[PDB]
Amino acid sequence: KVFGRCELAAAMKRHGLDNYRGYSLGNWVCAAKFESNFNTQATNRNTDGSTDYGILQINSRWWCNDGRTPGSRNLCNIPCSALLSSDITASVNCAKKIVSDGNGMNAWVAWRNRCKGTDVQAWIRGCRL
Ligand code: NA
Repeated sequence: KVFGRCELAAAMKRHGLDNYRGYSLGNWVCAAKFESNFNTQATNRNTDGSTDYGILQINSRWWCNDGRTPGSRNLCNIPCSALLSSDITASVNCAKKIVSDGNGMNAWVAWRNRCKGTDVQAWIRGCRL
């Protein structure tokens, strides 16, 4: 399931992301756009033994358990399966932890390299949330 941009924006806002730890809603929609093109089923399996999962491409080396990633670390305390739902509950809850347990949204390579320093509110203005 791909989300439409404004549908996702509304869902993210209704899960508390608009201005979360200083990141306006547009940051999160932009991150999703460039991490996964809004695809809840996106998966990127890596040579280090980790995999990036779901709409925010959260990486299994640190944040979720998929039963096979070296170190078996799970800082969001979720199965990586929960990051592949059209239910964004786990992706949102885990993203909040990531931003609190580190150097903010720099955890997301696509945010850092595509969304940072831009007018990220462009991604949500037309939704009028
Ligand atoms: Na893991």
